[PDB]
Amino acid sequence: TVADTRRLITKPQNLNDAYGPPSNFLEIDVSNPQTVGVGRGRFTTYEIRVKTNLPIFKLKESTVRRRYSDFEWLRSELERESKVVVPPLPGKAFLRQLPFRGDDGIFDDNFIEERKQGLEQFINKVAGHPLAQNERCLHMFLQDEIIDKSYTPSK
Amino acid sequence: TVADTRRLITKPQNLNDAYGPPSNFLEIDVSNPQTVGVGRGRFTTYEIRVKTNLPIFKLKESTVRRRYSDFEWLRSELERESKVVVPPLPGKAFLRQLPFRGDDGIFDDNFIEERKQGLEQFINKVAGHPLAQNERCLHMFLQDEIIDKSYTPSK
Amino acid sequence: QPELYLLNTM
Amino acid sequence: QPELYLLNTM
Amino acid sequence: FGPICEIDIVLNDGETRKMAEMKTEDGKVEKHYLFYDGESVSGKVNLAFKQPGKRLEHQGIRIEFVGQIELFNDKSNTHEFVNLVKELALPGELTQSRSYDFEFMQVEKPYESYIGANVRLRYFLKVTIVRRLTDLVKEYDLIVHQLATYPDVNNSIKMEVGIEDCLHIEFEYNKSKYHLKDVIVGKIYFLLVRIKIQHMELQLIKKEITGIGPSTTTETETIAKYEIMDGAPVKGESIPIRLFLAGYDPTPTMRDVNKKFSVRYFLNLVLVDEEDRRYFKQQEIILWRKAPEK
Amino acid sequence: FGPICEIDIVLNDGETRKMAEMKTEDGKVEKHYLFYDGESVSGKVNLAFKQPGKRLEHQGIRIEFVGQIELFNDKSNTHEFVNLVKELALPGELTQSRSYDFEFMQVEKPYESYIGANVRLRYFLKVTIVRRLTDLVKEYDLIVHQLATYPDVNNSIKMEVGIEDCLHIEFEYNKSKYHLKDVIVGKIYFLLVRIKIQHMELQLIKKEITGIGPSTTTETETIAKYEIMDGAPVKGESIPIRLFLAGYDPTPTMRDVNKKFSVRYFLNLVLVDEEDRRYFKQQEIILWRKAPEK
Amino acid sequence: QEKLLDEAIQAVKVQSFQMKRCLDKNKLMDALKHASNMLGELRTSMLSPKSYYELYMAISDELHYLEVYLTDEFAKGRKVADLYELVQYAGNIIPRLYLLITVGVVYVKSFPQSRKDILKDLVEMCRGVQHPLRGLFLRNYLLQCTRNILPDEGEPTDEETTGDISDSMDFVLLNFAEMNKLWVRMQHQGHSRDREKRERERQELRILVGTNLVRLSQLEGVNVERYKQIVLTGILEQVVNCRDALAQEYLMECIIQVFPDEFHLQTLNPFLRACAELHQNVNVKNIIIALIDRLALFAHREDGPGIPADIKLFDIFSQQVATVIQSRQDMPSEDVVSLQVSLINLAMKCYP
Amino acid sequence: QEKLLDEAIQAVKVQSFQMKRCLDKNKLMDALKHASNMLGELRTSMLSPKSYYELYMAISDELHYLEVYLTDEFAKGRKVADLYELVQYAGNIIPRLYLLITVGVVYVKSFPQSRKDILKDLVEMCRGVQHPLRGLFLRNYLLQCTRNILPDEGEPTDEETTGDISDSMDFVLLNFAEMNKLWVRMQHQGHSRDREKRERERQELRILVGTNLVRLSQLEGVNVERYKQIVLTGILEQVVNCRDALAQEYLMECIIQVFPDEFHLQTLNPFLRACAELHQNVNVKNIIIALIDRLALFAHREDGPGIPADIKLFDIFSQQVATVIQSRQDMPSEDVVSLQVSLINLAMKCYP
Repeated sequence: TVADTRRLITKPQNLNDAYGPPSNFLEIDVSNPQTVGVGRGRFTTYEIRVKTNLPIFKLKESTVRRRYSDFEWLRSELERESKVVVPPLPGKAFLRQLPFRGDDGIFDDNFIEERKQGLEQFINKVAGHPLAQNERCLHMFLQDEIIDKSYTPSK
Repeated sequence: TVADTRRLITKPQNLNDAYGPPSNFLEIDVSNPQTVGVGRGRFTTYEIRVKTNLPIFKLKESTVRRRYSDFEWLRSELERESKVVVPPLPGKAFLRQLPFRGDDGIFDDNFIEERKQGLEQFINKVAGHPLAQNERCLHMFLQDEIIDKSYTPSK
Repeated sequence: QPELYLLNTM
Repeated sequence: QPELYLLNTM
Repeated sequence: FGPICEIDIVLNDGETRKMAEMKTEDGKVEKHYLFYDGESVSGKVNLAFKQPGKRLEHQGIRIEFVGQIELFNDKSNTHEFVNLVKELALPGELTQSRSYDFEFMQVEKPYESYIGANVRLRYFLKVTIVRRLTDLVKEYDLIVHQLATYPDVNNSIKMEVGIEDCLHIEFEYNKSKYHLKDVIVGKIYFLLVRIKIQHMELQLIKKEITGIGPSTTTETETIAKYEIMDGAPVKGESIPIRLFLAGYDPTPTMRDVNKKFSVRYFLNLVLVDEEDRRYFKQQEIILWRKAPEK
Repeated sequence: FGPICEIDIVLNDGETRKMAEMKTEDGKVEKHYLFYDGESVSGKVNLAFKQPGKRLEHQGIRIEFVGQIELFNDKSNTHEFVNLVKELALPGELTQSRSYDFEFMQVEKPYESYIGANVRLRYFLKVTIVRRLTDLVKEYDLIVHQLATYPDVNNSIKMEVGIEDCLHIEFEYNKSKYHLKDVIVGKIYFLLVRIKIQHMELQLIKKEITGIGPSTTTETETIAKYEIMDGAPVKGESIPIRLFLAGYDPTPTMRDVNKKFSVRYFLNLVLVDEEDRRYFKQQEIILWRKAPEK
Repeated sequence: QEKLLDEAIQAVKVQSFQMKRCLDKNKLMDALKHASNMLGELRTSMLSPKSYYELYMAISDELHYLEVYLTDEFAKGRKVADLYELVQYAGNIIPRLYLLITVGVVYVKSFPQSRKDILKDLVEMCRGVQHPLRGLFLRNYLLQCTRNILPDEGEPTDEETTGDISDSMDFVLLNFAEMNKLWVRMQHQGHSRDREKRERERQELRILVGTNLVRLSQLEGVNVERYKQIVLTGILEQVVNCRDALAQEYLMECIIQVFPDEFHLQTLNPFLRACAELHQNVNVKNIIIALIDRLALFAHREDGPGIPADIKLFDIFSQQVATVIQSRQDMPSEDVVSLQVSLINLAMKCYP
Repeated sequence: QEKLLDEAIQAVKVQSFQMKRCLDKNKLMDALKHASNMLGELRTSMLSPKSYYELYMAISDELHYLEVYLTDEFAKGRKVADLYELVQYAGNIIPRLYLLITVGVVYVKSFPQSRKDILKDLVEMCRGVQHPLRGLFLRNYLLQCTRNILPDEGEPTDEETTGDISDSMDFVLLNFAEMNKLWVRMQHQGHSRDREKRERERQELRILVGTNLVRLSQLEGVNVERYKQIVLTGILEQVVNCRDALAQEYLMECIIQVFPDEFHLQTLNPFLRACAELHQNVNVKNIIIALIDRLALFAHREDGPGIPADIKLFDIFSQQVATVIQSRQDMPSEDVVSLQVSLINLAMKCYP
């Protein structure tokens, strides 16, 4: 004997499992930024489009509109109940709200684009996380059309 | 075997040695005390009679007259050359020479008797001693008729 | 910095 | 007090 | 001037006897003679006298066989578990060079030599020429290896672990006790995979625990990182493991040596997802120095 | 109150093992267990806990086998030639009674136990419960005897001695080396007798020499006075000697034990003349403990 | 970008130069360290499929100078034992496995007695493979390494040398099933919007897959009975089990083209019943036409026995094509007629 | 003084009380410690030989009760070995050796195989003693102990018993030489002014000397043939070589009395040449007359062979006596005639 070729013996993989589509599908797109209101009320909302095949998510496909405050509320709820180290948001830019800047302020396009990517960055990390998927706040955010802030945090 | 009866083997004793007289004969008698002189000169002498069969003594029998000073001279010579711890003499009694005592002084009989025994005591110890028999002073004392104090101590 | 989750026995 | 003389070899 | 005298030890079997190596600090490698529990240590102490004309006044020469455990490099915290003495010379002089025979009969050496972070265990011969104010001392280091035989009981490790409704796996390693040049033959079987796994690796981890009771310091060092999977499995998939321990040159597992320190090894299985989150399961394995036939 | 805890040692072979006796100061006789070079010492340390309700806080329990040489009753002048340790407990507590096993494997005991004037050599087990200010310590004494076989060379002592032209004799003792229950078979042969001999006797003399170099103290003790002649011999006479050493219970000859002390025996032949002058010749004999078959 | 590639090939040529430098100077482990750092260059993956492929082929060609060096060394007797353990010290799985294949084939050449054991080990340990790109290129390296030395029937059979044609067949079918799995897995990795890019890349790699069949075909052991009993049973098991269409169709035409009609004739009803269960989105028509064309050139191919009378091709093919049409749901009737045209041509040319 | 004597006899009676107390309670070693205490009393020098004799006889007769006591215990099976070392524990040589003799004879009875060895041992172990009085008293204990256990013609020839007549003869010749040596040394010991005390003392111990010959005479094994060749030849060399007069005369009188005419007729003339060299200072007339008296009772003795005619006894003694007279220096003429008278009576009655 010239080569140690030892392996433990394996169970043949069932052909449904082997070929059938994987059970870890989860993609969330942050897209289509839009102003809502006029004058001092104005704020931007984004489309949070979900596609999945994980049983925990109660809709395989969903689309909802979200505000940057909502993203802060999600992160804030997860920091309390979850005990998950939550990733950072792309940041509240307060001084952009101040008037007579050299850009469009809170509605600057290089800003909204860069923020939009950060939210996509954030939500895919959070939503992929195992301990995060249990918590009611994440589903509330992704798949209820409006968030109910006066809620009792479960799961 | 019930008793350990081990001895080394011995040489038979030759019958001349076994019966013939022993070779350690030595007896010295101090006897016959006598005044010599008149008045202030007077002193007592004793007879020192020797009988022996030791080869070292040049006469088998001898008789000489000795004074107590002679006994002191013998003891004094032996203390120098011999390195023998010499026994004590019966003692110079100086105050017996003083006049108008309640006894005959130096010529008291209880004194002369007691001294005489002490000298016999002394001379038999000294003369029996092995290291003492070598020294010329002992033979000079016992077997020369007069002692030669101006001598060179030999042996 | 990088999350570390212990795998539990079933 | 009592004299002690070592015996020499011959 | 220099030194008046130089102490040199020369073992009786200094030609034929096998040596062994020791990894010390900053990657240095020392080489000392190899000994085993039960062996006799014997040889010659040779004193080279260097200053001709001068004389060396001493109050005795001795040689000691010493085995001890040093903690935190703290001289006050050294502990001798074996000490044997052979007095070589009484108080006297030395005008010229001289040698002295010594033999320590069938010497007990209960532990294996080890140099760690907060622990050293070493054997040595210590020659001591005692002088009025300052002793001339010469240490002479030795390695002791502790051998063992194939174990009576050796069960495979097999375990179903996971994160609930996310990842279930069954890992299996073929033994609990592996010799120093042994091989981890194993497999990872996937029962449920609802996370996105980038890669998986087996790690070999060496913990060195020092102290007594609440006084406990653990020094961990990740000896091997060994990739075993590259990409996402699905359920029903088996991944083979063949990790040759010869490659990493570890020490034996050493458990409560003199009630002072442990040195333990662990197989840390680690999966890493697409967002770099890191799922793991540690399993202690015992290592042991195999006795070669002879 | 009393003591909080009492230490008691009980050897595993405490029923079957043979004991031996030791003459100490003022004629006292102790009895301890008997051991031999090479034997293993093993047993149990039993801690009787006496104060129920109370607790004993310690910083570790150990047991030591100790063999040492004590000089002039001076604690600073004790010298340990054998020391072995078994740690029994780590720092902790004791609320109730507990025992601990110990074994010292094949223990080296190079010397025989001896209690003299300026020297003691003793072996013992020393249990030590370490406490904050004052250790609880229990010593447990053992006797070690050193055995030997019939010697290779054993020549008779034979010697012509005397005073020139006064006394010549030839004495002969059948051996140079006698065991402890042996017999001096000898003879005195007279070649020349020109002194007057009252009596003759053989004496057994035990010298105990302590110290190093010029530091030397000899303690002499005349163990036996044994009359062998009564009266004047003449030349050609032989006097037999048969002196049973069993009667006087001596120790073995012990020569430069650890370069610290000797214990030597001498046969002092003494003749005494009519004026009490005393002629003698000393001769060293070696004593040795005979090994009984088994 | 395309720069990554030139910079990479530069660094590669550097490490493989210092590698071959160390191999001529005969200090082996230093050469293996440069070879290892060079293969580290393969740890970048952003390369285009084409670009990465060139870097792969470049490195394979340099490794050939090493393989002949080793082959010679072993033929010279200078063999160092336990090479797998020493090489497993390389911290990553990639150096280990490149080393294992390289040394494996050297041992097989030098130790034909070890051939069965080495192959069984390599085939079993490759189940570790999970990543599509590196796995594909590795198993390609496998396929080229296994070009000739696999067991065969007209081969000297030293009872130290273990392994037969059946073992070679099991070898290639297993490595195939694993590689095809990863390759189909390539369909869904990455975002769903790279599907045309993905399918283009896979189409590029289809030849990699077909090369396995080429390897299966040079196998002298392929008799009609092994073809009947082993080969088609394995392939049809994966095919029916994979229920995909692009791969199945490519592989099945490559089969059609490759094997001799003698084998196909003995295995027609299994092959055509298998053909009938295939996916609905398949243009089975173009396949069937290709089939008709091959049997037509086979009918009028002379220097042959002609059509055995027991072989009622027309009744067989008629009933199976019929079954295929039932299995088809959306057939353009024009397609049915395009097939009817070839059905004419066949009946016309084989039995006027 | 006689007081010394009385204090000793009281302490003796006290100690002999402690003997019987210990003999009752079986405390042998305690009795023997007191036995040692009695012998400490023997260290005195002030007592007379008679006084020592009386005290000795007291201690000896009581010690026999101890001896028979011990002999009985041993006769009871309670045999203790290792006695030789233990008896050496006594500080004084006298208790040790007294113990050796006492237990030795016990071993002889209980172990007849040891008889020869033990007797040769005891005779040889007597070299320890050198003092005339205590040695004598020891050898008296010896003579009474060996009075009966010595080999002889009327002993059982038991193949366990050891020792012969030759051993007895060697034993007694040795004891003779030893006793005369010590005894003669007593002549010159002390001062020459005790000549009458010494000779009186000698007269006192003379019986001690004669008891040995008495012991020789009860010996049946004392036959005429051993007497002729070996026994008398041996005795006459020591006797003639002691060259004394008091001893020679006493022993010779004991001779006259002790031997039979059976011995004398075969050994007169060897014995008479021995008679002729003797020391000058001795009275020989009294010797000769005693001889004459015994041969006279033989001449007129009936139921006996008488004098063979070939051995002309009278002419022999006449010629030897003549030579002896020549050897005599100035012996009174009246004495010569007193001898002539017995020569007359004899020639008349033995050769009428």
